[PDB]
Amino acid sequence: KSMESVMVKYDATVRNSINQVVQLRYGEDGLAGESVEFQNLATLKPSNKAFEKKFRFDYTNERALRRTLQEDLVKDVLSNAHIQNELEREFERMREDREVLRVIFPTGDSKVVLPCNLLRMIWNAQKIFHINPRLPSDLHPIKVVEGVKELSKKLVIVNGDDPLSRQAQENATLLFNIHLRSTLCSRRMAEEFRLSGEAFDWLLGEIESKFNQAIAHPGEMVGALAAQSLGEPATQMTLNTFHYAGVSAKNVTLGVPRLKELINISKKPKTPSLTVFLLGQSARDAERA
Amino acid sequence: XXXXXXXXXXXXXXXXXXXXXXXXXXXXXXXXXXXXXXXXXQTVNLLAEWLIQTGVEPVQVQETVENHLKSLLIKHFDPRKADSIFTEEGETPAWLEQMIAHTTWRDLFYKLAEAHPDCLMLNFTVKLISDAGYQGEITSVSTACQQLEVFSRVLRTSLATILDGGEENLEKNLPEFAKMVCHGEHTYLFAQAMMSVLAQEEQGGSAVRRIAQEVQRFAQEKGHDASQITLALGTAASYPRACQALGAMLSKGALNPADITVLFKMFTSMDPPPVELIRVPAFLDLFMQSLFKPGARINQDHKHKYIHILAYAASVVETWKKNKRVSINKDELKSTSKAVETVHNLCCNENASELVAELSTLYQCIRFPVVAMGVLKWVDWTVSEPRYFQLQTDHTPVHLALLDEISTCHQLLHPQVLQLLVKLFETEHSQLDVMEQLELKKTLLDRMVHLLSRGYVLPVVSYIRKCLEKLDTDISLIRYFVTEVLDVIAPPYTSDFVQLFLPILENDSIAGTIKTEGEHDPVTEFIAHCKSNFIMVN
Amino acid sequence: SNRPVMGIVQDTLTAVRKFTKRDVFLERGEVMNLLMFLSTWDGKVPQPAILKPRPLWTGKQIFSLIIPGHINCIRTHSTHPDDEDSGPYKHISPGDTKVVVENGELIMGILCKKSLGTSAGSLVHISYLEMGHDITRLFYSNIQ
Amino acid sequence: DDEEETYRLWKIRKTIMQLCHDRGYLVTQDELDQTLEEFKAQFGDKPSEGRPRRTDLTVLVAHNDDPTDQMFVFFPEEPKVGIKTIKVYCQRMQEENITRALIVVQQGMTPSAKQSLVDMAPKYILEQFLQQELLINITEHELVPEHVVMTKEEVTELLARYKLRENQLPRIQAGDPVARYFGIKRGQVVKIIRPSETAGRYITYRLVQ
Amino acid sequence: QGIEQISKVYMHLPQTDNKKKIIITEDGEFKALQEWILETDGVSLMRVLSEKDVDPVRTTSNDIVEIFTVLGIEAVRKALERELYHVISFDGSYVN
Amino acid sequence: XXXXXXXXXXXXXXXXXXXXXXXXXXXXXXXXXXXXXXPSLQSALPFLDLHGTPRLEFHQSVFDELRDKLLERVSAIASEGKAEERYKKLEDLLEKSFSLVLQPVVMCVMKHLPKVPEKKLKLVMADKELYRACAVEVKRQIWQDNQALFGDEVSPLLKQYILEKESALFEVVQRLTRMVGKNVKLYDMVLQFLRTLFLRTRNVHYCTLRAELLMSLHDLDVCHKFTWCLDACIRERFVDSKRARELQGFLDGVKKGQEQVLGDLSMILCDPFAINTLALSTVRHLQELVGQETLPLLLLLRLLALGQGAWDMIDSQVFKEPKMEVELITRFLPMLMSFLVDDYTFNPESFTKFLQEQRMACEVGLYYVLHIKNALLRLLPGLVETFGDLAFGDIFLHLLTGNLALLADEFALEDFCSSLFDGFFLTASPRKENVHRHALRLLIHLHPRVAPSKLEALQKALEPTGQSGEAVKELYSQLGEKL
Repeated sequence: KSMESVMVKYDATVRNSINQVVQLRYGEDGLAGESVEFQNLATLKPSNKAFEKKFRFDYTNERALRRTLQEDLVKDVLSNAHIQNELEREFERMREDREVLRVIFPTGDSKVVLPCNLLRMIWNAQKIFHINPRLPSDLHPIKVVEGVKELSKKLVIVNGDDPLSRQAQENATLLFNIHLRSTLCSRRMAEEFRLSGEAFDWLLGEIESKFNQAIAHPGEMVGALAAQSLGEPATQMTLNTFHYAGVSAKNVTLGVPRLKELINISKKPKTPSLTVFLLGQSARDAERA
Repeated sequence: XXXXXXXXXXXXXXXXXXXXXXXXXXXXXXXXXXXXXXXXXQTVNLLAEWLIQTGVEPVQVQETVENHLKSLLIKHFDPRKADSIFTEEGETPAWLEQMIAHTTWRDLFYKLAEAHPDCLMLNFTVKLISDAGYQGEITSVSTACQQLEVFSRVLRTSLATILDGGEENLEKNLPEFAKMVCHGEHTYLFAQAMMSVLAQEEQGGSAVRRIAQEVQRFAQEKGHDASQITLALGTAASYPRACQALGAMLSKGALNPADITVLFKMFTSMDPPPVELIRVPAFLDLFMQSLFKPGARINQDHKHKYIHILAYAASVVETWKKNKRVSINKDELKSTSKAVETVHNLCCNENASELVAELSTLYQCIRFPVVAMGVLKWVDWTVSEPRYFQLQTDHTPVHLALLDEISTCHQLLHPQVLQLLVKLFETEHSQLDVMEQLELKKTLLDRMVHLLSRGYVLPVVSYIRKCLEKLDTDISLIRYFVTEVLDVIAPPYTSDFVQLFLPILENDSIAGTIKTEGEHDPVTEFIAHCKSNFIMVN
Repeated sequence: SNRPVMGIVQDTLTAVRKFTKRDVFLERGEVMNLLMFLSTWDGKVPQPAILKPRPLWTGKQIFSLIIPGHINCIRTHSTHPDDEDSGPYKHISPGDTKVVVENGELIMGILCKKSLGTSAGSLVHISYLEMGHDITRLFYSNIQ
Repeated sequence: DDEEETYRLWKIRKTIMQLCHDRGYLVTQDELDQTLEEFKAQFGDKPSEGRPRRTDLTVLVAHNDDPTDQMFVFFPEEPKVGIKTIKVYCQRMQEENITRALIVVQQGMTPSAKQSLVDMAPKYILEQFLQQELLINITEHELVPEHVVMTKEEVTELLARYKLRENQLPRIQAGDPVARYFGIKRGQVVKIIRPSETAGRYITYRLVQ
Repeated sequence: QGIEQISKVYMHLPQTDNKKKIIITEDGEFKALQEWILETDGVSLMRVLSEKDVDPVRTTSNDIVEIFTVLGIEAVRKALERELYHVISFDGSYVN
Repeated sequence: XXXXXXXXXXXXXXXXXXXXXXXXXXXXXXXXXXXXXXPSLQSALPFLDLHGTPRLEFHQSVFDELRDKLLERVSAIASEGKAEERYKKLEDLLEKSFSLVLQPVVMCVMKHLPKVPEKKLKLVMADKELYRACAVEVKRQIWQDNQALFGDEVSPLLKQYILEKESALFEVVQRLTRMVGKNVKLYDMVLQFLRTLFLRTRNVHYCTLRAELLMSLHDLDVCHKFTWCLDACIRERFVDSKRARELQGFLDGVKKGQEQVLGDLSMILCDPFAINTLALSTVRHLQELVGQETLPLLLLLRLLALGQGAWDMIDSQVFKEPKMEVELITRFLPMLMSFLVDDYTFNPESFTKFLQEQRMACEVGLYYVLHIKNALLRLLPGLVETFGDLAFGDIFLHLLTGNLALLADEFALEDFCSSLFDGFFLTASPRKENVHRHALRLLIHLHPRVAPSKLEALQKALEPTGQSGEAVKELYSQLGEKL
């Protein structure tokens, strides 16, 4: 009854009954909660040298290019330096995305929900197009780079051309374009995936389709959906199921009463607490602590 | 008659032979005659040192960077298609001069790259590293040791390095020595044969035997069945069937009771084997595994045979007067047998109030070295069980008091004792209270102080410095260690202890050491003595 | 929680776990009895996993006849040893505890609740997303 | 204590420098983060009736563009400020031509003087801050995302792009401590950049009510 | 000693990496430093945050109204999010 | 090419290696040598490279062209401009200009090259410098183009002004690239020469971009600083009045200025941004004084300052313009008449006609009050008499401002009267005025009873509009109308 009117309007924004915007896009990205999966950001949590080893697409080596690509594509990469400049620029963008992710995720975990399961789609493209990945591949890495850029142009949460809408489109598919660069880069498609050209065109069409299906539908009763999505695990939760700690145990009272203290804003909670993080040497000394 | 040169005069050799006998269409000849389209940059690269004279660093690092770029070019443009051909063709003025001047890492990286071709270049560079005075010092490669004249001398200099090192260098140099001599098992055979011939002498051959035993232990770790090589080097093969039994049993790595009855029928007679067949340490380690694990029950019938075999291993003496014995004795292996029997009974009964009760008898037992080594392995296998620390008496110091007894009555076990204590100290104990974990660490540091008291100090203080500097533990634990060490020690002070104990005290928590001592002064006394020892502090 | 809610309930789940084990073999008559109940069967009896001495089908072949379209998933059985993917045999599982469905055909592994249940990334969730939703209705009915 | 007082005065000085810099003023770079020992050298290491007393460190800053307006910050001697104390500051301000100012009270203001601060708001604006508010720059806290005040042209661009009114934006209190930090008045949209674990970045907007 | 409105404060080393200090080493690899955290039983921010040797950045709270007095409304939106995810995902369940 | 010390020897060897035999060993030995690298690597280069190119070592020298250049920064940033390191850099730069025909010498001059006694002479000896004039712009490009190169680069300012004229009919980084190498004396000389040339030739658009360039001196680059501190309030606030009153008080108490007050009035004078700002501030102050009902005194001083601003460039060595304290009430009486007609119609044309036929700042003020239906419909004959009275240039920009205000109003009869005013004055109108008329008529045709007559009048203004731009814009408006 607090949120029985919070819905998605036809400009993809989330407004209540009195047209006050609650969120500018639903769930801060515009994506409905059915068509998303747990995925792994590969750019987050290697070292620097493992990142450069796994993502850079070192072009100067002859024999690696001979094994991964066909010889016309090998001499196309080795002859032209404009293509070498564009491959260096996409590795520049992946270092930038790595720094952006490490600001976003200070805890080193990468299990993040995103709509298109890109590794499963690459593996579906492999099984449909009969790859035999022992053989050298036949997709040009500049086709990979340009297809990924055109695809990131085609995935639209926010319409318009004025730079406020451009920044909204950038922020709505920031994390998904980071994952899309990280999974569909030149080096992994040359070395560990080895798709073909028609497989890659099918892949871009599939990613664009399955992203456009995951957009939140205008008209969706988001408020009642979220209130039920929170109140249905409320019955399964229990204050007394957890065993307990015989040592101090700080009376955490998680379960139904803590959910109550969050739902009605209680000025007298049953157990208020802090989490006082120590600054310097006192964090690593029991005596200063 | 060309007169078309900018800086191709330095390439005046192959130009000249293409100049006099040009003929036909010399378009390519003229184009290569003027393919040096830049200026005199071979001299202007020498002017880069003159510009570095105005720079920040007019030093030998500029020529070092130029030679490093030349080495990177010679490895990048390495002629791998005609490597053995260019090796086998000239080889007389080029490789000799390069190994005269630039033998630092060039041919070493070249023999690290492929190492199958270029046998003329590999042979010339190997012979030139043989011409190098100190060795084999350039060829430090685990796969370029496949030449006998190389590998023998590299083995020689590494043995000289370890044998001049000592027990401290026994931990640092031995994997860097053992990755060579366990790479090929034929190299292992060569090395162990040299160990045998050097350990024929009683005038310092014990360290050679020790190095052989650690190489054999590393071979057992990495995956050799090197016990058959070890028995084939030994004199034990002179008495065949006992050595064959040991061969099968150390190839299985486990104790068979029937196999020890086969051994025991040959022992305790009027013709024993020479006692160096049973003194092999992997065999005694398998004894400790099969006998003093807290589980692993032994079926009460050939048990006394086991105890008699260990007693005969760790008890008897002999007099090899020109490869024959004339006076052995067996008069202390009854006490050894009684001690190891009492200890195996105490490890079999598994009843901890009884462990506290018969602790005086257990203190009587650990006067013996094989008993103390066995109790050390049993307390290792007992205390390092996860979720052990749930019996709590003074945060369970009972087994740690047995650690103090083992450290007290002996000295050679101290590396294993320290290894056990720093294995428990690094081990994070889940499901314990954090204050309780901290007091467990205080108890382990009390044990490390007790090791420091009985002479074995420098690896302990080295570990405390290592865990203050690298990958840091709690600072309060190091403060407690400093507090307990400085409440017991007094001058005079050996310079190594001062040199090792100074930076942990003066850097990173000066203030916490003194709170309420008063009657005997704190760290201030050690600082004053440290100023009085050294030369200011330096 | 972007996962399915249906899953496969208790008795079908134990019977499908016992069904898809490695040592389950089916006689020709028992196969023809089972394939009578597939709604999505195109009328082609598969080639047996054991032709000689006796024509003898493995239960994973019938389960590959269940699995619709061409879907690709890798899951782990509930008693998969965590030290199996470290050493050898990480692709040839000695306990048959590594579920690989591949090109719509069950290659290997035993299907516990972590394969067919309501956990996310399971076989039924990928059957919902890659294939349709009528096809997943058929998949549930055919399994049962 | 006397070392505790010079520490507290240095932290209030540091937080006021960061507050003026985040508000968009001329803050000198070494002044924006000086050492405690530099403060003790410049002011005198004895707040207990000595050289770094109050009213010595009244910080005058100008704006980064349009350098006319200034909010020369006040530090009263007394704990409990009143009207006959703030009228001296009003005299110092009407001696000048500048209308913004910040006072840093030690204990709470008398509520008659709280009403008095509102009683000259169209003439000249006075904000007040307790000592406990200024011992921590709350914009450095990890729970506090990036608040940025928006210009009126950007507000018109916002409302014209999303075709909504100022009544419809999600709003923020005027006594919000981050709003008090930036010193925003009523009706002044604040864009807020925060990292989201489902899109990367999310820019929300808070009109002030 | 100490502040008012507070009873006995319990200190501990954390085990889950939500409280462990996750740093980024110079080779870019994450690392979980296990440093001492405190955990009180009353509540007073803007006074614990004022104390010396206390990290004024990561020091969160359990009560929401007290954050709304101290750290504003959007920090309360983040704190209510983190506390609500805590009370939901304590028993291993997931909510989007 | 160029000939250095080693280069002259190379040329001599190329001459004496053309004939006379001299076998390849002796020739290669007398030719040259590389004293840095070892002979072992030079002999293994045939065994390893198969006659490679040693230019990667020169590539390392190119790395030295950064790295020791950073060491030159390590000479510059440590000792605070070390004189001995600067002399060594000058000697190396002389050797590199003699040896290389000059990218490493280019970076060594771009690092730091002040106080070089033969630096500018050495640069004028290599006075082609086409691409070098944009790469040597760190220190060497300053003071060398002040004779004629600054006059050559001055034309892009007029090109950007034409670009802004064409964009309004529908820079920031470049002035920063000029100000990268920019000092006080060169900036003062360029400012004085450009101000004299602009106040001679046009004095129209150059003052706005000159104030914009002075506003681009925010990066701590050092009267003129007081002019920047004054114009900060002009740039920042669009309707600034009280700060503008403080600025009028600050610029009213001037001393005997030897062209500095005239320069300040020039910079204030001719900017459409600054003129629109002063007009809007004066009209807001007039509306505030009408709300007080206290007409004359602060709006009078602001209008007098604006009039002194607008009359600066007519002569040199002048103070200001007169006030006319009797004329101000007669100029602002039509404001009171419009307010009286609005008060009557929300609850006189002859006075506005007689006050609109006797006529600078007050004209633009009355044109900027035109934004703020019976009162406007009565004053519109006064607007017809005003448009028949003066007929100046920028009055079409005021008509565009009134058309923007009317497009904010959204009224039919006001739009028809504005189209009648735009149609009846095609006699002496520029291309910009007819282009703005056609752009406003593209917003015309809300009503279909006169829009076909205006569609015929588009062709009726094509033949009489002999300017090709006006007819081309009418054809483009007809093309955009059919879409």
